[PDB]
Amino acid sequence: MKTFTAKPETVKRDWYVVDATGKTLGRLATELARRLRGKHKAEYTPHVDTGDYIIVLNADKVAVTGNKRTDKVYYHHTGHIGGIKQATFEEMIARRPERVIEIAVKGMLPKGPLGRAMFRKLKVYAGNEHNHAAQQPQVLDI
Amino acid sequence: METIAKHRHARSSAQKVRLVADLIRGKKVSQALDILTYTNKKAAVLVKKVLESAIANAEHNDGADIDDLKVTKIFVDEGPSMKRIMPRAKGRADRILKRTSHITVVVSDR
Amino acid sequence: NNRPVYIPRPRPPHPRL
Amino acid sequence: AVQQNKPTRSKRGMRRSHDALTAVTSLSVDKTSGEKHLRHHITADGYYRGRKVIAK
Amino acid sequence: VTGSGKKPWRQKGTGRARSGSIKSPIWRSGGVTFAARPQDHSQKVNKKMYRGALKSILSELVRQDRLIVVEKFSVEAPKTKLLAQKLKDMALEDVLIITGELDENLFLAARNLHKVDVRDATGIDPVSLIAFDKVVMTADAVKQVEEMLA
Amino acid sequence: ARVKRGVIARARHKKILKQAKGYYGARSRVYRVAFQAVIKAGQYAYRDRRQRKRQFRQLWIARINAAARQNGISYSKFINGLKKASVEIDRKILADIAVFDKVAFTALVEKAKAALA
Amino acid sequence: MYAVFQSGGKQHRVSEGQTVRLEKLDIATGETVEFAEVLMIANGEEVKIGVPFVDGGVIKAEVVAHGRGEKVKIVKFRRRKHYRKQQGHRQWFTDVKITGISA
RNA sequence: GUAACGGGGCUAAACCAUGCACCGAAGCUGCGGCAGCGACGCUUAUGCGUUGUUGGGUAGGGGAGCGUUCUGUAAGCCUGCGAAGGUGUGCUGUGAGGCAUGCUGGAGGUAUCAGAAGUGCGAAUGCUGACAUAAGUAACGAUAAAGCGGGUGAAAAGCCC
RNA sequence: CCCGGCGAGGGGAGUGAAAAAGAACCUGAAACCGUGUACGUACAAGCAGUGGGAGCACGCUUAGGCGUGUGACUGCGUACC
Repeated sequence: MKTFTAKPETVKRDWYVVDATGKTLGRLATELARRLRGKHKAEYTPHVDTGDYIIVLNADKVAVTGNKRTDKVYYHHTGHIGGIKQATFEEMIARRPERVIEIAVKGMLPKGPLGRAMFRKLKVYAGNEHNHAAQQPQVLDI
Repeated sequence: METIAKHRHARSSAQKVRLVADLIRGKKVSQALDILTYTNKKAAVLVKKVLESAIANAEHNDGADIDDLKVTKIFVDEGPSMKRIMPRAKGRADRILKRTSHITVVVSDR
Repeated sequence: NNRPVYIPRPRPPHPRL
Repeated sequence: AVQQNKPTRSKRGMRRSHDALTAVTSLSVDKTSGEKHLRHHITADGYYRGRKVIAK
Repeated sequence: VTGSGKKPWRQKGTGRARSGSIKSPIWRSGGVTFAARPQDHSQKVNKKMYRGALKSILSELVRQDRLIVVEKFSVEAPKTKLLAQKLKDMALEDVLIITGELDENLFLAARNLHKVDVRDATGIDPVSLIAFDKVVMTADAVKQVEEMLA
Repeated sequence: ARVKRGVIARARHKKILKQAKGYYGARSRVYRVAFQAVIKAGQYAYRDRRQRKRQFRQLWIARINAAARQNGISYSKFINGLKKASVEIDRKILADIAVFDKVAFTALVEKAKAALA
Repeated sequence: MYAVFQSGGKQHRVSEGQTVRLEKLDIATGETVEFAEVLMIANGEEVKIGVPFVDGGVIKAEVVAHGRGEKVKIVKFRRRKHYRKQQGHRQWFTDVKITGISA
């Protein structure tokens, strides 16, 4: 008969902490995307945000193999006459280290209001200190 | 109690009289009366006459004590349109629609 | 309700030769 | 200088939304005659600020 | 169609569809692409087919017992009441009286009433025979019909 | 014999309009435009009568993969173990079991592992 | 108290005392139907099939309805090829009530 | 405007050899429902305890059907405790359709089988009537020019002095 | 009889089977224009639909869905001749 469909109101969202020190950028981002989409839960629903909240620390310590650290160019356009700007991985880390992780996770995630809601759960902090201790965010070994 | 009142075949256009009707929609009789009196529109007096007719009907043909009366349902509707031919340039002929509107005011105590 | 009897001749087309 | 396609009643209503007027909501009662009049305007009978101003 | 062969408007330049005359079928007050004409709907039926159909309908009537053969059937006076009684006593309402020799008394009696009709032996039609529920036959009429059928 | 077709035309138009009822804009008001919607709606329904099977198969596979990875085994290995154990259960009932009863899915996974090893 | 059985090529998850709409069967409307092909019998303790169709399990159910499914319209249309086809369908169903589950 | 992996991103998530698993179509298989074609065991103007197969389709060819005006059936039947049209609903048939009814209506309609079409509209820069669109936008028709006071009138800048 | 401007129209009364049969007058649909009700919508992009789909508003036997309206989100989906 009718297959089970998780109801958004009765969804249990847990808090996890993932360390970005000595971690491959893409391999961490894909795991974060899986956690956000809730593919690890037995009650996964494509049209419901059944994922969990993850707090990423030490984002500036994320490592990229090879020469990507110098030859990885994050382009973007401002929608203007010639507003195309290119920033290398080192420049992005120097300016703000959380944005590289945020962009990677956003690219991993699907597009749409549901994807934006899934991305909304991410809280990336450059340092090792977080202000979400009140939610009992037990660390995740990954 | 319905105590309906309407003025069919009104010259004013419905599109321009709905603006005045919305101002008094759902307000007390006295407030609507003064708003229509001090509104700077021909439709203002056009609908004030209908409101006066409705309140007089309530006074005479129905229960007295107009004090506890409210304009519950009021709506403006288009009416029959008269065709007029206006000469234009290059010998072209266009048709002018003299639009008329039907205005209905329903006042009830509750 | 008479259909427009006279219709002006179309504006000459721009030279496209 | 002409429309490619007919706009819809939804867009028409959205455009007309801002055409609605606003009530004065500033009816002032004369101190002496106790008559309603526009603020900073003389009454119909010709009374303003209690004293008469039109003498007619 | 009354009108004019003049084109409603010049063939080119106008911002309207091409037209040749107001009498066009796709125009109001005039048209009809294929107007009907006075035609004869008469259908050629061979004498053999007519005789075969008449014999078949008579055989069907006899098999269903709807055909009745009686002796001289006449009315003394041209009064419809006498015919009505002579039919009611015999228990027949919708019946065709076929007589070898037509009698004015019976003809006048049956002219007004619709449930009862009178025809000569020569003047018989399969449509009438099928339409009438019952048929009463006289001996002379039966002999004449048989001789004609051969 | 002149025959007027107004009644038949109105009946067909009403049928089309009631079929198209609930659409946005003129698609639910104009017969000429509503007719396109009903044909497109029928084409979409025909496509979806097939797409639904594969989409539900996708959802069930995702649920089974989630449950298996939570229990400590991959979806492919779990299915291979089931096939080696000769179990004809399907993805729908497997996903229902995984969603509702965890002990049953644990039994399934352990039997599949025993068959595989 | 639930069990899984295959009747019309598809497995149905049914518990005690609930009715299930399944594919039509050449059976009377008031005669108990026996299904010896059961995949799992579930209780507080779980027993699984080492071989298909358990060992002695059986499902006892009573037919309730023998009607047809909801109306579904099949519309086939080819764009710009002057082709359209109409067709309707109502799949038959034989609703049954699961009254008894064996071990 | 990055723009010559789809992107994220990947140092294996890049390429060669092998293997074991899974996803993967309207493809096959399992079930039910419908129609054509050939056979044999039988029904013999028709069901099949059946069997194998076919069922994408434009132009085109063949077959079977739904809808309406009128005529015979039909001076028979429904119908002022409510016909036709209009308007929503529930069933029903692979379908054009059919049945009953909530409300308006007010006096016509018509079962089954046959006969003829001015017999089915979504387009032809189609025709007739109406209503939207632009839009409450341009414009309110020589840049010789109106103001005050009194009068009538419900209302006066344009009416009278 | 009353409102209204000794108007127009409307509201009461009466005639009338029926006055949403009132002369702009048999039956009175559509495009088009509003009111009230329930839902959705002000961070979300594209033939505006289909499959799934939580919630809300209305009645039911039973106390679970079922009948209707709405429908956030999600895969697919570039009108007709």
